[PDB]
Amino acid sequence: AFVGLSDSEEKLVRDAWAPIHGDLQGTANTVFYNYLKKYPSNQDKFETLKGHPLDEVKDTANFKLIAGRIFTIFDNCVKNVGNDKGFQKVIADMSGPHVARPITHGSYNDLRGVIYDSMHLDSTHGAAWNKMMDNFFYVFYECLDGRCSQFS
Ligand code: HEM
Ligand SMILES: [Cl-]
Ligand SMILES: [Cl-]
Ligand SMILES: [Cl-]
Ligand SMILES: [Cl-]
Ligand SMILES: [Cl-]
Repeated sequence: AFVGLSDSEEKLVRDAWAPIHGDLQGTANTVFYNYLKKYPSNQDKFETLKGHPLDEVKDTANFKLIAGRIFTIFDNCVKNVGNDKGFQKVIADMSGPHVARPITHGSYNDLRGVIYDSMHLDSTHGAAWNKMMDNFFYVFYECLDGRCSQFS
């Protein structure tokens, strides 16, 4: 279920994200690369990347666009962390493009974990971050299951 964050938890999330917020595209490029490398089945899901070596596509425009758009969504979720409707809306809007797609929960969760590992958070900040991401996934998966308009 969706579980709101306190004012203090919101602050924790914003602080946890600040290093990424301040280097958003550069972090996105690295994290997205590490994700595709560690979990090689996922590159094929990206039609613009499909059929080429990872190391061939990593410094291309299409690759950086994809990495950037994932991170832009999380940056906006963080923006909206103190507004559950606003937060849900960011997710609602990005969910439609995924609904029809053959992407497993495993794949999305593997990406969440690459992000987590990259942030090297202490347990206090990690707890708050995971509250947010649990909300993120709750909303996203409700929307993938065709129960998106409950957030409207
Ligand atoms: C969970 C965090 C994710 C976020 C924030 C996110 C965000 C986005 C955004 C903003 C778009 C652009 C809308 C469009 O042009 O279609 C998009 C499209 C898409 N995403 Fe995601 N995404 C996530 C996870 C994933 C994962 C894990 C995969 C594949 C393993 C994936 C595969 C795709 C594909 C195939 C498209 C369609 C456009 C395209 O062909 O690339 N997404 N995503
Ligand atoms: Cl894999
Ligand atoms: Cl490869
Ligand atoms: Cl994506
Ligand atoms: Cl607000
Ligand atoms: Cl920390």
